[PDB]
Amino acid sequence: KELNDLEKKYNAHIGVYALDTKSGKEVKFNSDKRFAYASTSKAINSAILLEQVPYNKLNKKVHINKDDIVAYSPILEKYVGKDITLKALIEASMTYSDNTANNKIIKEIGGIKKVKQRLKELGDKVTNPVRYEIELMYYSPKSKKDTSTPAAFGKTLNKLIANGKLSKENKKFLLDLMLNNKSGDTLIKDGVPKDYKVADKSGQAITYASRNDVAFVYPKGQSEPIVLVIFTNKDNKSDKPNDKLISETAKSVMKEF
Repeated sequence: KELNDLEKKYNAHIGVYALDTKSGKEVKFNSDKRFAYASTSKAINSAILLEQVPYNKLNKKVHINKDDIVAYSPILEKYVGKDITLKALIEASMTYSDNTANNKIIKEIGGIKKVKQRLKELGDKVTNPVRYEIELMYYSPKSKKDTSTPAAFGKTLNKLIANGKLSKENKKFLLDLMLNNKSGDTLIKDGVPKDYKVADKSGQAITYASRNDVAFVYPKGQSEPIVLVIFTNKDNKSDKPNDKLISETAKSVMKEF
């Protein structure tokens, strides 16, 4: 299609950044406008932890207590007073979008301060992590808190995971979680050809129909992925998103490759 046309059809704003890591070809559409990234950052936090903990050491346990629990933690809520491995923390965060798992992961890394320091090292001066879950979901068009642009997020995802310092084991581990989560089926996965493998992490903020999906797409025949970042939102605080918007956006963008 045409992205301008899909904005018109859905009455929404679209931010797209796609990079074929094989050729270096990019497709950009509103690639420098800020959007709340929400749960798509669970992918970033998980990758950052994996850079500092070898696969064989993922059995390390951390203690979970009452004070760690935040809203929507379908897995972690059963671990109050118990210990959980770092491996299961990552699985909870990526597969179930568990919010306590994500906050614990951020703490393991050293806090928001440390995540922000790592992004600067990667050269990402845009992604602005400020709050923990679930507060980071309170998006305001007038605040830069917990936002990034499709270009900056996409480049950070590429340098961290696609072309980064993760071991094979860890990289396969994270990518498997993304290939197998059912939460992204109505998104990028719904719009690309069946030929393609989509490893994604979706997100949704509480305000302005902020609905996102980021993924590593594997065309049939290519071993290097196409990093695809789709961020969308609407004009009213209480608007609900239509997942079809991202499905259609993904189909359209995939035509460029």
